[PDB]
Amino acid sequence: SGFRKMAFPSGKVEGCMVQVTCGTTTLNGLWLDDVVYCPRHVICTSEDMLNPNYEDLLIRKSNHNFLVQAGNVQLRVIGHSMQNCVLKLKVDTANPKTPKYKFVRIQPGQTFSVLACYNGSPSGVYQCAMRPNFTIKGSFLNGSCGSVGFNIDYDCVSFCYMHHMVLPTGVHAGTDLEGNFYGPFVDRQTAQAAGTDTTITVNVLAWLYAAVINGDRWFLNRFTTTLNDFNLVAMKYNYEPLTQDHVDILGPLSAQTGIAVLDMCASLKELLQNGMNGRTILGSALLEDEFTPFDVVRQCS
Amino acid sequence: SGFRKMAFPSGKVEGCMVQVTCGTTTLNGLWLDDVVYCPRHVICTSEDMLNPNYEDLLIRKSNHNFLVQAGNVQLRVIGHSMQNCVLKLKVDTANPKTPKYKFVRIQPGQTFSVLACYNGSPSGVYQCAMRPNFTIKGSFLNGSCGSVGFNIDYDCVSFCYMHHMVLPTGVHAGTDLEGNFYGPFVDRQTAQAAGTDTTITVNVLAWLYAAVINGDRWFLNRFTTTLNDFNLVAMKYNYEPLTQDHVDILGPLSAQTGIAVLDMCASLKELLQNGMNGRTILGSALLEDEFTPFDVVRQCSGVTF
Ligand SMILES: *[C@H](O)[C@H](C[C@@H]1CCNC1=O)NC(=O)[C@H](CC(C)C)NC(=O)OCc1ccccc1
Ligand SMILES: *[C@H](O)[C@H](C[C@@H]1CCNC1=O)NC(=O)[C@H](CC(C)C)NC(=O)OCc1ccccc1
Repeated sequence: SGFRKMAFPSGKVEGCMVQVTCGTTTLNGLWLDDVVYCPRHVICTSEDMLNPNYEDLLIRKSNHNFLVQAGNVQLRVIGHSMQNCVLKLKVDTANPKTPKYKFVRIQPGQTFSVLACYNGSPSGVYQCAMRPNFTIKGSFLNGSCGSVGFNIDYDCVSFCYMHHMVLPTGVHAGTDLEGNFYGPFVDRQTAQAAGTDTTITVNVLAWLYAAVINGDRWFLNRFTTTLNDFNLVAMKYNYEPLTQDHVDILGPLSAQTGIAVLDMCASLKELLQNGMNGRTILGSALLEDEFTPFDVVRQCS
Repeated sequence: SGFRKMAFPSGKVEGCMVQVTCGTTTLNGLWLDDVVYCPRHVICTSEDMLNPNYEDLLIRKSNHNFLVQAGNVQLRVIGHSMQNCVLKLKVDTANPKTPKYKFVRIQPGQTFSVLACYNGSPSGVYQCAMRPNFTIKGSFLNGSCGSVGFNIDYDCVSFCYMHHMVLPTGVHAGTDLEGNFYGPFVDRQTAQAAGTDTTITVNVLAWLYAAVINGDRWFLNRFTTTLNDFNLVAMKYNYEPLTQDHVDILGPLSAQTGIAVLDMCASLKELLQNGMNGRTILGSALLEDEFTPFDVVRQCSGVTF
C-alpha cells in the first residue's frame, strides 16, 4: 500500500543522453533517431549573453565546430539548424536505443519526471510539476542545461521539458522540445523574475482523495460549497481558482470514494482555515499539490 | 539550486527485471547472469500461505513449473534452488544486459532507490530509507513482490532490497538479495506489527545542511551543545542517538557551510523543543530524515553515474 512521490523509470531516457560541446560550452543533448536536440545557447560566448543574436552566431558555425559524444564515441555532425530556442544537430547515425516517443507541450499543473544530467551522464531522477507561473522547482547545477522532463504512459516517452535556466528565486525555466519557452522567459541573461506562484488546487483535491482511498477521513466534514464560494475563499490563500473542467476531471476519484467534488472542496476550505492541528496527511504536514488526478489513480490502482 | 528527493537512474536495473509465474502466482524476478532471483513465496497457494513448509513445497516442483518471461521471450529454467527466503532459478542463457553489480546488506538509516515493478515490467522509481524499525515506507500494490532496491557506485549496482510484504500500518518489509529479512518478519500470510519507529538524527542534520546550502537559514543560532547534552534530549523525542561516527560523516558539510555539527545540533535541539513556529525548511513543515549525508553531498555537487 502507501503513497509516495514516484518518478517514471528513467532507462528509456538514459539511452538518449549525449554530451554537446561548442567552443568552451558543454551541456547535454537528447539523441533521438539521427537528431541531437539541445539548448541553442550552447553556441554563445561569455561576452555575448545579454543580447545574443542566435541567427548570426549559428551562421558562423560549421558542422565540425559541434563536438557530440555518446559515451566514449564521437558522433559526426552532418547538419545543424535552429527551431525556436532549440538547436537540432543532425548526425550520421540514428540512435539504436531510440524509444517510441513524441513531443508534447504541457499545461500548468501537469507533472513529469526529470532526468538530471551533467556532461551527458545521468545524475538522478525526480518528479516535479509545471507551476502556475510557468516555472518548475527543480534541482539543477551548472551544466545541467539540456536535461529533459518526460512521462512514460504505455511504452512511449512523452518529452515535455528541456532545461535552459535558473531564475533569481532558485526556480527554473525551459522549453518544450520544439524550443518554445514555458512562460514569458527568454534565453538571455537580462533581468527576469518569476511571477508570484499559486497552489495547484485541483492537484491538492486529488491528493485529499488519495488520502481517503488510503484510509484517512479525519479532515472531512458535513459541509458542502458552491463552486463560486469555494474560489472566493481559496484565492484568499493564493490558491488557483477551480474551474468546471477541473470538477469534471475529479469525477472518477469522486465516484471511487463516494465523496462529491464540492464536498471535498468544503474539507479543503476547513483545512485552510484550521491547519492540521499536528496531524499529517499521507506523510506530509502541508497540503501537497504535485500529484495530478491521473497520478493518483495510477498509483492507487 | 533546488533540492529534491532524488533516486538513482534506474536503467541498469530495468534491464534485469523479468516475470516469474508458478501456477496461479505471478510476481517479479531479477535476472542476473544466468540466475533469476525472486521471493520464495511464489511457490505457495491459498491454503499454503497461512503456514507454509517451503522445503516441502519446493521438492515437489519441477523446472517446467516455473514460467520465466523476459519481455516477449520465455526463458528455459534448468535448475531451481532456495537460499533463505529467496528462490534462485538457473536459466539456460545469461542476461546480456547484466550490469556490474554486487549484493549488499544495508544498515537502518541508509537510503536506496526502489524500482516498483508489475508483471516483470518497471512502472515507477522512488527513494526510500531503511527505517530504524527495519521497515520501509514504500508504495506497492498486488503483484509488486520481487521489486528491488539498489544504490549505484561509479558503475556498480549494489542490490540491497527485495520486496515481500506489507504490514497492517501500510509500511513494507523485505529481504536482502541473499533472502535474509530486514527486521523481525517472516514470509507468511499473517498480520505482523513493526516496532515503534524513531527519527534518523544524522539524516535530519544532513538535510538541515542542505537547507543552509540553499539559503534557508532562519533556524541557525549562536549556541552549541555537546553530544551527551544533545543525546539526552534526542532520547526524549524518539530520535536515534548521535554517535561520534555520525559527527565525522558530517564533516564535509560542516566545513563547507561554516556550521559545526554541534552548532547545528543546537539548532535541531531547538526545533524539537519549540517546533518551527509557522515556518518551513526546504518546502517542508516536518524534519525530513530520508537524506543521508552522502545524498546531500552527491546532489549538491552533481555526481554522475
Ligand atoms: C545551463 O546549464 C545553465 C543552467 C543554470 C546554471 C546554474 N543552474 C542552472 O539551472 N543555464 C544558464 O546558465 C543560463 C544561460 C542563459 C543564456 C539563459 N543562464 C542562467 O541560468 O543565468 C542565471 C544564473 C547563472 C549561473 C548561476 C546562477 C544564476
Ligand atoms: C507480493 O507481491 C505481496 C505484496 C503486498 C500486496 C499488497 N501490497 C504489498 O506490498 N505480498 C503479500 O501479499 C504477502 C505474501 C506472504 C506469503 C508473505 N502477504 C501479505 O502480507 O499480504 C497482505 C495483504 C492483505 C490483503 C490484500 C493484499 C495484501
